Amino acid sequence: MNIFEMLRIDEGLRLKIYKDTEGYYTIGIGHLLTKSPSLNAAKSELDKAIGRNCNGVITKDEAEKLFNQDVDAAVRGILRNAKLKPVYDSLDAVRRCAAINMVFQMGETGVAGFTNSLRMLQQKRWDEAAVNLAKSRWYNQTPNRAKRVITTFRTGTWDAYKN
Ligand SMILES: CCCCc1cccs1
Repeated sequence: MNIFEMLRIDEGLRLKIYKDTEGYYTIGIGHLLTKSPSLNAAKSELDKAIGRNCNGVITKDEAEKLFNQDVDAAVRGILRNAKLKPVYDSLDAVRRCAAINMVFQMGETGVAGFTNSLRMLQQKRWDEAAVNLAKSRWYNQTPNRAKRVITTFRTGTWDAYKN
């Protein structure tokens, strides 16, 4: 397992515009298009992202390329962030995947309230971090996915994804 396989499991693959768990237009492997309620706005974002007139539909190759760009953007966002980078660099490779997963799902802004969780992770207080991570809108709104990510932080194994 690696970050691509992990997020492919968590996000699925859909080749036509769909709505994410928050109701926002999305495509591919969890690629957010827009928070606007306008499907036309989402279609414009899609065409800009792919470089052709897509009519709301992409190929698997295009979905996988967007996904690679999105994973890389999450990593670079962590590495450019003075609060996230030191914690990320303190983690082992499996837990770094859990970190990328959260930033992919919520962005840097969405993880801003996780200050106490970040401290517990940097301190390697895994059980305490797991308890703290679950006290979140994130966990309450997407509990099965959050449980998998939290188990990855708690154990440093892929057990939640193999199971
Ligand atoms: C709990 C904060 C979101 C995930 C992480 C980013 C960097 C280290 S952990």
